[PDB]
Amino acid sequence: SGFRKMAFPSGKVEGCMVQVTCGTTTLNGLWLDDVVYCPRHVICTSEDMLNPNYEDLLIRKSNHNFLVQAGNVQLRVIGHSMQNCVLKLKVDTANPKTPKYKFVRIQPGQTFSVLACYNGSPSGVYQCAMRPNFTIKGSFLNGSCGSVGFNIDYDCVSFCYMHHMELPTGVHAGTDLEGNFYGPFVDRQTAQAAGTDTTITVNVLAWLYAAVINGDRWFLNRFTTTLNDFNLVAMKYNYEPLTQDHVDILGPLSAQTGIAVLDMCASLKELLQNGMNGRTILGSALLEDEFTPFDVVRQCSGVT
Amino acid sequence: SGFRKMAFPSGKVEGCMVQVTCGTTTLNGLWLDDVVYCPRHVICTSEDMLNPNYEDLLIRKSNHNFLVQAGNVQLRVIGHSMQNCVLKLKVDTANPKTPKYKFVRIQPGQTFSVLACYNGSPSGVYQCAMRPNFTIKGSFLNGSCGSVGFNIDYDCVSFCYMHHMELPTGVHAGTDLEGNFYGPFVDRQTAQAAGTDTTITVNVLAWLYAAVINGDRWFLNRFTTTLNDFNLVAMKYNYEPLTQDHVDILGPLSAQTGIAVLDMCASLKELLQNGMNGRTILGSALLEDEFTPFDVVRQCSGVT
Ligand SMILES: N#Cc1cncc(NC(=O)Cc2cccnc2)c1
Ligand SMILES: N#Cc1cncc(NC(=O)Cc2cccnc2)c1
Repeated sequence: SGFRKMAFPSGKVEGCMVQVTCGTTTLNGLWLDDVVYCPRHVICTSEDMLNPNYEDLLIRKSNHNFLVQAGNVQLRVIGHSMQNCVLKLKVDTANPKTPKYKFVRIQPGQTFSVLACYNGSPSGVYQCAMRPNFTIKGSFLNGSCGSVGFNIDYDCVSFCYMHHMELPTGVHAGTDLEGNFYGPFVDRQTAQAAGTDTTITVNVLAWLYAAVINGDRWFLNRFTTTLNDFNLVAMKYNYEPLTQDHVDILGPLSAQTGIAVLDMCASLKELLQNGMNGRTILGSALLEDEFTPFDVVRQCSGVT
Repeated sequence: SGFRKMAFPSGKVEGCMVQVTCGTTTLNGLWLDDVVYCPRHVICTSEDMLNPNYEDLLIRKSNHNFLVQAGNVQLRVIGHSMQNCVLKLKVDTANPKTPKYKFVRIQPGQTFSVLACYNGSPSGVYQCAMRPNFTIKGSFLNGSCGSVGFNIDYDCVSFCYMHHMELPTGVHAGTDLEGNFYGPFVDRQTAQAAGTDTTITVNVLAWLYAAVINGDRWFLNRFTTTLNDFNLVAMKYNYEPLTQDHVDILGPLSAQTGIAVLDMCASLKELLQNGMNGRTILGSALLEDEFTPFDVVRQCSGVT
């Protein structure tokens, strides 16, 4: 028992972290096979970041201008290319610690672990979620760019995020491993505001099921509701609308606890209308939306 | 910016995890050099756990009865001994992935990362704290015993916890790497109640400084207090008494923000007396006590 914001073991990702330097700019890179992936703004000076033309900036760069260090040793760069907002630096050595991996573009509401890195070295690991406004609420300082977000299925690492920037609001924006930004963000030092941060409803419901499994049952009520009635409440509280797909994915949690999804929705509805009244659920005084139904099942069953 | 419950990168610890089987009981072990450390209740059957005599139970066990598997390969056990509540299984091969390590017994209030494991395989990593009642609020299921808690200084892993049990209250109890339990717990299937769970005051104060650094300043007030006045409030709210040692360790955070420690104590006092009034601090609706002053500085400066 007990429920924690748990990250995947980071070992397979630590073995992929390198340092990329271009001129006076140093950030993190991800070395998989003979390719090093990093944000393209590594070629920029703070003056360039105001309005950068990456195609023109890259013309003045050769393979020898990209310095890639893996731990203590230097990698030889034999190729360089730009794919959307990431640079792919072909090196002459395959990473001997390359795990089985995939590049996946996640949907908003999905969760992932972040391995925060500085100068190619890992500093920490934490669990995150791609928000419905396509930002992440991470913990990154200057130098953390190139840090990656990922998921793990037994021995396969699915890379889903690469950190590029921090918005003036303290929230973070980044790309998938093909260099496409999540959301409308551009890799430019220009004011970019994030849209409405809505609550991931299916994840809060998954977390209420995790609380029921762990003994926290005070919020269970004698009521039920419908998808349309629940969504009227969800809209009012800036919650994501619940669909039959969401109900379907909550099926195993509903089966394990014997609490129908629409019944759990009615508990959530009352919690939204009345608040927690000074109580806590899984040691939290607010409704947690950064655990997917998959995360709850995984943690509650011990998937390694 | 951003502040997260961040765990240390787990790679160095993943390379130490093995599976230990004795009879029909399987739990986790920690392989460092030529020694495998695991909870001694691995020699018990569920019948034995009611009232076990480990010295008598160990008499019926030989080196060949302890099965140690590292990944997919079997380790040869050439020695076995009991040190307090852990078994040390001498194996014929030194772990080639043994990092620089220490065994440290932590004080209550101190934090550590846990690598939850099942059948010698890591499932997840999370940040934890040794509570003042010597329990941890972890996330462990049956099979997680032998999972370890640790801290990391550059390349050195300080092992501080080994998980042994879950109390009927859903909180966890365990030992240091010399087999001594934290708190008064015994490795027996007998009802053991934890004492009062008090709040780690110096850690809440460290977290208020992290919130000030990250932009959350609403709780800052026009007041100050004294150590004796603050502690009258702290006692009333089951908070740990604050000492000059605590004030001393908050010195770098006080210097960085320019907010005197006693001033931050007065903000904490008002937060305790008035509550958050529906507001949040670092995305939390309660006062977080599982970040030490060291954790705040580390995360806010990017120590790798
Ligand atoms: N793409 C892009 C891009 C555009 N403008 C500025 C930057 N730089 C940062 O945001 C650095 C930073 C600072 C704190 C946390 N995470 C990152 C990058
Ligand atoms: N020492 C000891 C000891 C005494 N009595 C019972 C056990 N077993 C467990 O608590 C197994 C377990 C279950 C869930 C989470 N963590 C562990 C061990």
